[PDB]
Amino acid sequence: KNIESLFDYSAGQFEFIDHLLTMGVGVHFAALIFFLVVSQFVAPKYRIATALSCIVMVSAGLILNSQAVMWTDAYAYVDGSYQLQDLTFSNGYRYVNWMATIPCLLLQLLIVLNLKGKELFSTATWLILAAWGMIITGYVGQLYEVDDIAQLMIWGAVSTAFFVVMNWIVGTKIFKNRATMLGGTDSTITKVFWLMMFAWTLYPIAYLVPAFMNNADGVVLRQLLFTIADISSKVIYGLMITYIAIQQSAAAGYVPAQQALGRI
Ligand SMILES: *C/C=C(C)/C=C/C=C(C)/C=C/C1=C(C)CCCC1(C)C
Ligand SMILES: CCCCCCCC/C=C\CCCCCCCC(=O)O
Ligand SMILES: [Cl-]
Ligand SMILES: [Cl-]
Repeated sequence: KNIESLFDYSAGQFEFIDHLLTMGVGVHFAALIFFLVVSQFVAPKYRIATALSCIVMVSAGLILNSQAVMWTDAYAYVDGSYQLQDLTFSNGYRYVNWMATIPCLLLQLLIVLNLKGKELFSTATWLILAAWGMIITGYVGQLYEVDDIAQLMIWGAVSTAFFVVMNWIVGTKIFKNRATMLGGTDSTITKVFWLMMFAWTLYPIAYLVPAFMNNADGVVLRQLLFTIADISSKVIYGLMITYIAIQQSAAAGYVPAQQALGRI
């Protein structure tokens, strides 16, 4: 049901996608160790924001690892090209993983925005419901990326509605709570918003690839887009969230944070 299954791949195409996914694994697990060691410099009220980046690194890292092994399982070099065998490859498992990872990305944002208690719980609940609506309708949509492009488009429009409303909640909370933020991170959090708008928008672009480039090179392009998007939305994002967490920790008087920033 996925366009990947439609084509044979050149050694070049096949190896590049393998390398993309493998590099993706390496980057996320390398970052995991960074987030782990810096977590001790985060104040208690923000420390979970950095823990969530650890959780996202392993979750994303595992899905990329799974995709890479699925990729090599599904194809074998036969008569001069990589051809589909008995096992299958699908991006559908990425969608399932987003059900977990996207709530984590959203929660660590709410934490460094200094949201608490009732507002935190209510905002998280609405954000996660919006995200799940987006992910589920998008998942259904890509089931038709071969059989019914029109259906892919309509489910994609519905998904985009959830996406836009989710982003509006995000932007509203960010620009409203920006003033509460310490250590100059009121400025930093603005860049985080735009990083999110940019990186997360790469995913619906990848989703539309079967509509504007239905060939083996389109398959490569989609994995390339996912790689840019994953690294930007999880790793670079997590680094900014953790920076913001440490800076606010220091400004709030957390001594290990102050000491850590002092060494650099
Ligand atoms: C780390 C993974 C992330 C941040 C994934 C984000 C995914 C999206 C923003 C997905 C968006 C979609 C649309 C807005 C329309 C097409 C269907 C989706 C689900 C790909
Ligand atoms: C934050 C950005 C992260 C970027 C991650 C991607 C790094 C590698 C990117 C690709 C370089 C272009 C490779 C050339 C493609 C050759 C075409 C092919 O062989 O199929
Ligand atoms: Cl604290
Ligand atoms: Cl993920």
